[PDB]
Amino acid sequence: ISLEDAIKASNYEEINNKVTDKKMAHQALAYSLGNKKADIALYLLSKFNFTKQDVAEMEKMKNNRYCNLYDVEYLLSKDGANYKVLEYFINNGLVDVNKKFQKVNSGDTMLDNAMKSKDSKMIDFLLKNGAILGKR
Repeated sequence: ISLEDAIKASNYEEINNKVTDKKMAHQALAYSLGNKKADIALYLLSKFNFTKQDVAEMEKMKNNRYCNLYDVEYLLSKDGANYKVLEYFINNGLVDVNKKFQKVNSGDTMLDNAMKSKDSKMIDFLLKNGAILGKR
């Protein structure tokens, strides 16, 4: 099965066979965010030590449609199903809360996504961590 198929199926034996280093964990985390598999995302974050450098590398990934179309910060914040992953990334300092999107909705921030979705818990979490809206 493909890596994305294993993630969609929560097939941990196949995920653990396939994801042996951080380069593959980048792909796996992007597919987990794109498919709203927060369980698998947090599993990967418990197995590999993600850093700011890893986020930078995810922004340049080959052949991953989610990181091709979207900023990592957009993936973290567009769907409330990924809130615990957003929490991890902000609490561990892996992303700038006010990064301006470059690949989609250029100039927006994570708080723009949270406000649009009217996700009260995400809005409050972001505001508590200094979030502002994108400028123009």
